[PDB]
Amino acid sequence: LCLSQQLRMKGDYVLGGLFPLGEAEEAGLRSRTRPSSPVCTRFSSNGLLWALAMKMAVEEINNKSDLLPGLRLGYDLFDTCSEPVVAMKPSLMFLAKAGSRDIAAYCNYTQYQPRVLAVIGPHSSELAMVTGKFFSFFLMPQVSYGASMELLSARETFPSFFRTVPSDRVQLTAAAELLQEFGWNWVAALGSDDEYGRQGLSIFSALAAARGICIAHEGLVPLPLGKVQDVLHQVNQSSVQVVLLFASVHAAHALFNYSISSRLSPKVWVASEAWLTSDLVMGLPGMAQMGTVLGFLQRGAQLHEFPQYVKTHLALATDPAFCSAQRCPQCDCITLQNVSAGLNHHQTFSVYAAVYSVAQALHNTLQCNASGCPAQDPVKPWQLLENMYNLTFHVGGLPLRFDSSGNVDMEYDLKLWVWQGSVPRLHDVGRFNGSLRTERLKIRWHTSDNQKPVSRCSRQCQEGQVRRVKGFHSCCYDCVDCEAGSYRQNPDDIACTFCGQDEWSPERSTRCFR
Amino acid sequence: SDFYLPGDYLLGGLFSLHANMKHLNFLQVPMCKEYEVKVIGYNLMQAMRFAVEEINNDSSLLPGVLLGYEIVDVCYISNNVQPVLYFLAHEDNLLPIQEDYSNYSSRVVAVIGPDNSESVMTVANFLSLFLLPQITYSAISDELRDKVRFPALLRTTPSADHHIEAMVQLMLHFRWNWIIVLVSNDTYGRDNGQLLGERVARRGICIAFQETLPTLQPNQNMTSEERQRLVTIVDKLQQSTARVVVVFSPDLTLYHFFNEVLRQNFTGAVWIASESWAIDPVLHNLTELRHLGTFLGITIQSVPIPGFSEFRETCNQECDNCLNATLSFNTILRLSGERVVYSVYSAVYAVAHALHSLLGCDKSTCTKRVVYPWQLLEEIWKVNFTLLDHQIFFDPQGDVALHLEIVQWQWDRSQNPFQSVASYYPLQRQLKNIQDISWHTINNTIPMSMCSKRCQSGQKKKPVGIHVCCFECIDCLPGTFLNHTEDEYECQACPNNEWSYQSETSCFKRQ
Ligand SMILES: COC(=O)[C@H](Cc1ccccc1)NC(=O)[C@H](CC(=O)O)NCCCc1ccc(OC)c(O)c1
Repeated sequence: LCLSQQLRMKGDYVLGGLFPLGEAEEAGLRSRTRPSSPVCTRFSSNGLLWALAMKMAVEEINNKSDLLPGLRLGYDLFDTCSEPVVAMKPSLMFLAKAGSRDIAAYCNYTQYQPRVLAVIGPHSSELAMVTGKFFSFFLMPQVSYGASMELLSARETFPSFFRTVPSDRVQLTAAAELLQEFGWNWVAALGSDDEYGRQGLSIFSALAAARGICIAHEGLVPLPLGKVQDVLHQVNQSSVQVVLLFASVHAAHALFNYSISSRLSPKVWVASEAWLTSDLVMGLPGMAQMGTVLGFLQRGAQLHEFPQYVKTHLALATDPAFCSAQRCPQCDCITLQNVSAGLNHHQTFSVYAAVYSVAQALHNTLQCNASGCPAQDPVKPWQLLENMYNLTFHVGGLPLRFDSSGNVDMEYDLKLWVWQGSVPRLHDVGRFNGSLRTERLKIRWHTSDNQKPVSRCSRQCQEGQVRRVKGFHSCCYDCVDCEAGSYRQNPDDIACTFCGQDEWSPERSTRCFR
Repeated sequence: SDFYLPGDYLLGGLFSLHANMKHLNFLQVPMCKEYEVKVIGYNLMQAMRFAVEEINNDSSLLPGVLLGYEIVDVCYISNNVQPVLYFLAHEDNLLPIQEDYSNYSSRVVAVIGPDNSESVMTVANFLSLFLLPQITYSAISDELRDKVRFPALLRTTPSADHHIEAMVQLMLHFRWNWIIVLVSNDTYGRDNGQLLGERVARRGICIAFQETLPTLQPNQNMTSEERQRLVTIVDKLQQSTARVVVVFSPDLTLYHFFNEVLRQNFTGAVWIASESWAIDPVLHNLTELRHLGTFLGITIQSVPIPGFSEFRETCNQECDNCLNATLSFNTILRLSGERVVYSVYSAVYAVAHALHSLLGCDKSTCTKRVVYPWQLLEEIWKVNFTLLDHQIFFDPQGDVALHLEIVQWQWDRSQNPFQSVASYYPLQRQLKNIQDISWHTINNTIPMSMCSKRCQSGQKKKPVGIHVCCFECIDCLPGTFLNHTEDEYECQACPNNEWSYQSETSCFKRQ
């Protein structure tokens, strides 16, 4: 095959592409003696799948008759091995002066010209942040797929950033609405002890405080360990039936391994998107009695032509005649099974949508008539920036819409794990599109009584009950009575107080009488 | 001008001269004079200048090699990126890309890096591609110990872990079992708060209350929400029993917090400052704090630099208001001993000696050659020598083992306004040599903060759940006794032949 040579295509305007084509070996994060970077020799399927999605999008956009008429759109892909140093060189090349080897350290950029019009950003949020600082100083429009962190939404740090996946806050607000509507006022929350779980737990704590639902404690669990037992002890001791496990898949797998190893109590688990896919966790046999698992997934139309497109283009890459027409030396070795193993990945749709969004934004910026665009002084990024901030664009059907938040609008499905055998199976139990349209009747609860497990606390008391509070920020009452005869000298105070043997008073009293 | 000096090798300097918390504008690079000037940043910049000037004068090591410097202002998170490119670019201010940079000579040989952790990491993510050595002063965050992720970075300051350890040991020495934690709404607050939470849990301390502050601009005109927020914070501070407060915040945002509590009149607290504001002249200028409680803070050792005071008296190079702003506070900063100034000084001297040994130089007699920054980075690890009575060398993590002080604020300006009450040794991980402390209490009795008073004799513990530090006490009933020697939480039942005197530790015979 010849496939690496296809990774670049000339055009009147060119889109830079970042994808994780290679992955490092165990020691691949080498302690380099000299500046030049490693090369991640191990191939990975998902990078090529996403790159193919982008190539399909660009080819369709070139074939489109009314978008960008008479304008030929190119692409320029590069590898990002999930590591900043590898990523910096291709981004530097993206921001290099047109047709040149170099990038200029000017004091003003009113006449500068980078060689690419826009960059299809990296997959992970770490690369998203690091490359976003650099790109957004240059005001380069960066559209990213799969970068979910809400931290990236700040326009006072990332002015030119966009993404075609919901930010984490949408998921967490749907979760808060779920907890509110089912009446689970008293809950425990867990984040994975990485930036993902850490930031997500911060966001969820802020939302919980804003909605009165009470956090027992802000737990964080290790990634790959000896402190998870203490966290699980805290959750057991806190007397909670609802636990929000917002964690990376490895940390959730470790936690559940220990949980089944500890015969943990059955509890309702609310799941983040990533863990819920549960390719790892769904294998353990005892999972069927670990409790109830609920979670969310966002809904978008499948990129149905992609499998046939991959088969067609890898057939073309097999034909030596077309090869007559190098940055990924791993790619040319790959047989088709490696790609077939993941020929349905849903984020190909997000990549496709990002490319279409940039193409539509350029069409609008040119003010182009569908019959043909005007002759124009070549466009530059900061001109795309001001047009993209309120743009609507179709993806097949499904008109999407950016706003100042940088996210695309989206809606979610609430899903539940139904059990047959050792296999859980996903079934829909409601919709969320900013408010929760629960289909309550379908739920199966883990308790044999099959009626909803309670987890709540009060914000009310009988007058004589002591003022006392619990929760991470005093979000619950736990007031309690006092015995008869004895009286609390102040109901706004703790100390129940006493009198002589010939004196009496009611229960929960604040007075005593001879 | 003052910000540049030609030489055979150039040090790149990054200092935060104007640092208001509030990208290109009209496709031109920002300029920071519109923000408020920071006294300490200008002081540290002048400290670097003095160090390089002395190295030029000092005939003991270099063979007449002129060590130049070039200083650009990293205005906190802003004004970033561009200085790194300006350092990396060649003599024509253009930067050609290569597959391998090992043959490329940058315009600066080393970088005296930013102070804000965010800027430090942003610059390091660039320089890691070139392995250009970066030494950052006062950037305490322990993120920077992830060396595989930041190979080129070194520090002349202990990490945040030592600061939190010093705070914990201070609290334990005085048995402050019950504390309040306040954090700013950013990474500096959040990361340090989580680190403190973990350190607290292990050692027998309890965080009674924890809250985020609003990030007010220092001359903000208060919004309704901000005003109600601050008064809510002071209400929560008033209700809880602890008078010991830990504050993780930038200096600017605490000004109006103090102004607000100075109208709530909630005096008598023990304030423990994090190093971000422990030595701030601007906050300490407020004479009102003399009546607000007792102030303690953690900071680097004062090391007396000889002659520093007498020395003190292409974008956005210049500052003007810095001089005027220094004129008045020179009153404080002459009495105040060089603290962080020593971190900057030792960074410059470390690079100087690393360069001298890289050239293998005999006394003032050796050749001059092109130096690639990766070799200088390789040699910087290996320096080991005394600078001003303190030996400076780098741990495998890149930190330098400088001592830390806990300083108590003083308002009698006839003496040093910051008084050293203790010394912390990082190699030993021990707080040591505690001095006399002037408390707010009527007889200078050590101030107190615990969730509950210790139980009387013959009582078992009764925990109230929310914290391990909080427990009531129960008198042992007849037929049981307190075996605290083996178990504190339950009165053990007496042998079947014997009885007990209610609240007592031992049994007796009865019929
Ligand atoms: C991170 O939060 C912060 O903004 C604070 C305060 C700050 C505000 C604006 C610009 C720089 C720092 N940062 C720190 O305290 C860092 C730790 C880190 O940043 O990792 N240690 C610096 C101690 C000596 C110091 C030097 C320069 C000063 O003014 C430019 C200053 O006031 C204090």
